[PDB]
Amino acid sequence: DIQMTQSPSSLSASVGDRVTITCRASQSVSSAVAWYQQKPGKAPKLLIYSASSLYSGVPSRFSGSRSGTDFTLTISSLQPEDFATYYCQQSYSFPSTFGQGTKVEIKRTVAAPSVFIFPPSDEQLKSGTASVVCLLNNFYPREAKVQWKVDNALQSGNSQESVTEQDSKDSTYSLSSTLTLSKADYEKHKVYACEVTHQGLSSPVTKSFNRG
Amino acid sequence: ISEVQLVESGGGLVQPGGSLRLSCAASGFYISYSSIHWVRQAPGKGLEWVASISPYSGSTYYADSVKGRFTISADTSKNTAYLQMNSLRAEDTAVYYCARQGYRRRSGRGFDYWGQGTLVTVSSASTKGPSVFPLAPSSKGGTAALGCLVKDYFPEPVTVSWNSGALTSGVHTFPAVLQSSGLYSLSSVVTVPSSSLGTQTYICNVNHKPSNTKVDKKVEPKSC
RNA sequence: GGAUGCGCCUUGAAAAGCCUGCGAAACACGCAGCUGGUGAAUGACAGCUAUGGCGCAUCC
Ligand SMILES: CN1/C(=C/c2sc3ccccc3[n+]2CCCS(=O)(=O)O)Oc2ccccc21
Repeated sequence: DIQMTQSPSSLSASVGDRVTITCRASQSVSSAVAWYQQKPGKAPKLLIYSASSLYSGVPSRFSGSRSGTDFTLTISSLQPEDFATYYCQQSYSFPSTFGQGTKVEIKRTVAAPSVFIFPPSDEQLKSGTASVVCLLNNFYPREAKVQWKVDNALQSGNSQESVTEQDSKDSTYSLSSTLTLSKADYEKHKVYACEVTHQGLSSPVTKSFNRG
Repeated sequence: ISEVQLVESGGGLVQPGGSLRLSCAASGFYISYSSIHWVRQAPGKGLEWVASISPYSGSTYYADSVKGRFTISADTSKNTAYLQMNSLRAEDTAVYYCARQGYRRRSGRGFDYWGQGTLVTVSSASTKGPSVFPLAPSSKGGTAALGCLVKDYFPEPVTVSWNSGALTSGVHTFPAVLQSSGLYSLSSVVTVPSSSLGTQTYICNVNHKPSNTKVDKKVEPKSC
């Protein structure tokens, strides 16, 4: 089987940067190589075919090049909507094989999150569980620390986080942290707080509410 | 006119060891004169080519990880390609895409059209619909945030829209998380102007197809 | 929508094999002719006729 290996596997570049992604075939493939762009959860979109031909409708900042068994996708000047995973593919011999993908992230300036806290609904409380949600909206970089406190005691092991894909216009992230408690435990305590630490904040930001 | 389209169907939850077939219904071209490929993507992982069928001859090709268990075929009368999967294993769980290899003259051997993709989950677990709870805006950056929590469903996916699709600005629908219960949950939030909380209505439309759950939950502030 | 005009593609290489262009065309199937060039085993072709397409420009 022919193997395709891209380098790097992930990269972060600023708007306007020249980005180059490389892909190496283990055996000869004679420029039967295509490049695709894939947004998260969406079908891939063809960018380059026959190693170096720009597909109809693809912006001119994308180009492809061949040198022996090494193939290069170039983005001449990176745009915020170019955040994606890029894949090479050989179609010289069956079975066809894709590269492992290179994830391209847009590096931007630091942006501090806006923090919101959400108590459980009475509707959910009827069910015996309470979910407390903390929202971190429109921040950069991705790294952030969310700490839950219940009556000033630090929580551990009872929260989970999810983070959106990078925004296509402002390159920021949003993050949710969900604290899961039994109704019993929720009703035993008063102050529910999420404390957020992030590069864009001079000191941690705490959002809280009092049950009832 | 007939625009080129690939519409996949047949995805869902299936027990291991069984059989499941995916369909790829083509519009706008004659499927037996084109090359059709199946490509899959396990959650969080890379694209994996799975199989293909050649124009005019109908010759079929398969990846080793799949050969002998899957069969790709085409039906001219239905203009539809198929991926028959047998002896399903957990490693087969993935979003499956069908794709058309384009016209040599215009795009070489690149895949120029793709289906929307459909999730096949190979699991022994059972189907559970979600509960939808409001995330109410608070009484206190100039704007307000609100949302809905979609908790305890299986398998993926769920779709969420706001105001039947009229509200898209400021919406963030987070990736689902797998809870320790083995069920999924996710939140969808949107930021809106505080001044409009009394006037504008905000409804979160949640659809979980594998359980025929359609919910519309209004989100208003608490009286307090 | 109608006229005209321009351009382009409609292979190349031959015993075999391999490579390659076109035909919706990776395997299987199909691809007429002329002049020159090339090949002592080498894709290396140039300009065209014919037949099928495709794009651009002018004009009513
Ligand atoms: C058959 N054969 C061969 C013939 C050759 S070499 C050559 C070189 C210059 C001019 C003519 C020419 N010719 C014949 C032309 C007839 S034609 O093919 O044009 O009809 O050379 C071979 C070398 C190895 C194995 C078989 C071989």
